[PDB]
Parts: sequence; structure tokens; C-alpha cells
Amino acid sequence: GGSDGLQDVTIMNQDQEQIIFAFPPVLGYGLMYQNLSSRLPSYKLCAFDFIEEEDRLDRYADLIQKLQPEGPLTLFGYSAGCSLAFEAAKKLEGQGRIVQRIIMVDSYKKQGVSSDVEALMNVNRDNEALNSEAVKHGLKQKTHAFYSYYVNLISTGQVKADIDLLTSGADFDIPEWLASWEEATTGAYRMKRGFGTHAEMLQGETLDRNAGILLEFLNTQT
Amino acid sequence: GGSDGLQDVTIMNQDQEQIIFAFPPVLGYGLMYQNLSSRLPSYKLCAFDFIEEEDRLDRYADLIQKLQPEGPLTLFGYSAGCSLAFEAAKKLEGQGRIVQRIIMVDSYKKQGVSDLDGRTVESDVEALMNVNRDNEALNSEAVKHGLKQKTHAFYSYYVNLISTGQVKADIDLLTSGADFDIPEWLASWEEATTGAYRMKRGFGTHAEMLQGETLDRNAGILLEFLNTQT
Repeated sequence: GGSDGLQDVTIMNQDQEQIIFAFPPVLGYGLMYQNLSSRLPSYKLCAFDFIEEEDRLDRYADLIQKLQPEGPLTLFGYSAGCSLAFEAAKKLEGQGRIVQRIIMVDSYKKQGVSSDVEALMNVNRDNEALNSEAVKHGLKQKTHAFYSYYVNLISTGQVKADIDLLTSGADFDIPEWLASWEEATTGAYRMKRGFGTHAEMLQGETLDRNAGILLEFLNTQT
Repeated sequence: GGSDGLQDVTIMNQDQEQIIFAFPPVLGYGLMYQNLSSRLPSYKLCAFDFIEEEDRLDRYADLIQKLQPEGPLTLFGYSAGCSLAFEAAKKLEGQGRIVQRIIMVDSYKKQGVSDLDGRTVESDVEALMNVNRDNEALNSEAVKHGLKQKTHAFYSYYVNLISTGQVKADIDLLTSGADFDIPEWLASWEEATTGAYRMKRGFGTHAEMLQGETLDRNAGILLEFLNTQT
């Protein structure tokens, strides 16, 4: 608390009812999903920034409990945000919440300590959004912190939530320190090939193409 | 069809409206799905036998067009039947039909000729007929009179098959509870479809998935696949 409870989160499409909790790419800022939000008009997006503190999972769970206290949860991630979303899902399920699904955009499960940081940094070298006073101050440190978290992370266990993965239009060979999400869920693991290279999937013209597939994932039911 | 237009098909849950076209396990007889049919009461199963002739794909296409002239198609396969379903789906989409989805049960895409190590088709066939030596579906002089020949033909087909291309249909895969490392001559169905590829871990070993109590649990997942809308 103190200054505000909505610390580290940006709400988009605020008049919608269905909520998606989105974890940021490696740069660390949820504002990077502003354009994606315009392509998911029927969904309210609670876009998180990367929380650097060691108890970040407790903080995210607390924010989610406040933003959507009841009902099944839908999480989303892109880049390093995919691993963070997986870790947040385990945290939430361990608290007794039901996570219906996690939507992942072209990133895999961390299997060992030992990458798209420079590409993403190059993309937004001169991005107005990340130029505000609030961001400029902590941008360098937040990106470094998220990068450090990702490289050292080793994700274990499973979630019950279904996992949907939108893969890049380009070919990719899974590294030894990475793995598919197949064994990471006792639910259904679904994937569909999208458009563009990893670093451009949620921006420009490829975004329009990819948003359509993300809506297919979201509009799925049994 | 000759004197029997439905010689290579067995219809189950005949009073139902929604149809599932099912391709048989390597033994080659659709009747082996009788137990499964009781767990999918809302679907009419048109279970095919393995057609030994080289124009089998055209024959399957003809039968499906006859059994369901219009509307999206749903195909199903288990074991080697998964490969046949994929090959049949390609044929069907080529004819303008819409294949909504293909449900696969613990089997992968052929990427090359199967490596039988120090074994032979002959010995593997004898074994495949032993794993199911006690199965009521394999009774009757009908199946017994040609079980060997049909299993040999289907296994030979499977071993030498190399599947290429893609389908637009979504592909759902139910995997067995037993661990497994995909061999060099096999591949996941990921690149085989321009649609969505979905998989879920099921129960039991490969050979016990569609029988006994294991069937009861796995059927629940298959129903999840079938009841999917978007």
C-alpha cells in the first residue's frame, strides 16, 4: 500500500468484464501490450510490470486476488513473461485458485540456467511509451533484473491449467536449457503457428495476424 | 461395393446423429472399438477395417462421402490408424471436404521407414496378435480367417509409410501414461497441421488405453476434445 495498491500494473480496456492477467516481455513493462489490447477489445487486460523483489510472486498473487477475487483465472505471457506467468500460475494454484489457462507467445519452459534481450532492446530504442518520466528512471534496472531472473530460473513442477502456445512464423530449435510445455501441465497443451519472428509478434502488421489466433485461444470452451 | 457396400465398415451407436469416422489399430479391425463406443454414447462411430488394396484412400473417401455427404468431418485413429486418418484427411480436403479435426490416440507421424532393429515384420505381427489374443472383438470366423493377413498388410504399410504435407484440420492427441522417446523415424503432429495441435496426457500403457478401467478415464478426455468449440 502506501502510495497506491495498483502499483506495478496497468489496466487496459477497463469497461470490459473478462480479465486477462498479462506478464511482460523481458524489458519489464506492461505498457508494451497497449497495442495488443486494441486487438482484444472484448477483454480487460491487467498488464503487470516486472516486480524485482524476491517475493514478487506473493505480490502478484495479492494484486490478482484484489483485481479478480473469484472465478477461474486466465494468464498471458510473451518472452520472459511466459516463464513468469507459469511461476505465477503455480503460485495461484498453490493458494487454491483455479487457473483455467495460460496463453504463451513464443517462449518455452526454463529447464536449466544455460537471450532475446538485445533484439527487444533494439526494437524500442526510441519508444515514446518507455520514455515517460516514470519509466525512464527505472528502465535500465528493471530490464536487467528481469533478464537476471530469467537466465537463472529453473521451472519445475506442473500446473493444472491448460496451456496455449502461439509459435513464431520462423523455424526454431529448442535449446538444451529449454523445453516444451507438454510435461508442464496435466491439462491440455495446445499450439498453433503464428506470424513473424519472435521479437515482432505483438507489434505492427504481424500483430493483427497473431491477435486473431490469440482470440481463437481465448474464445475456446468445453 | 459389390455384394456388400459396407464390407469394410462397422457402424456403432446407430441411432445417434453426430458421426466420427474411425480408423483401426494395427490389427486392422474396426470392431475393436466396440467398447469405446459405449463410452461415447452421443456419437455414431463408423469404424473402418484396413483396406488392403493400393487404392484404399479413394475407397475410404468414397465411403465417407457416402456415409456423410455434407458438413464438417471428424476423424479418429489409434495406433497405426492415426497415420491412415492423416492420409485420409489429406485426400478428403483435396476433394473439397472440410475436416474439422482428427483425434489421435498415442501414435505419431511417420517421417521415415520404421527401424525394426533385429526383428522382422513376421515376428512383430505374431506379437501384435498375442497382445490381443484374448479380445472378443477378434472372435468370429470373419476376423479370424483374415486377421493374420490384414495385420501383416497394415503393419507393412505402416512400417514403410512416410507421410508428407499438411492438413488444415485441428489435431488432438491423447498420449499414454507411459513415458516414451519419439524415434528418429517418427515426429509429432505439430508441423502436420496449419490449424491447432493439442495434446493431453492420458492413462495406461499404449496397449491398454482403450480397454478396461483405463478406457473409462481416457474416454473422458476424448469427450473433452470432441466437446471443444471456438
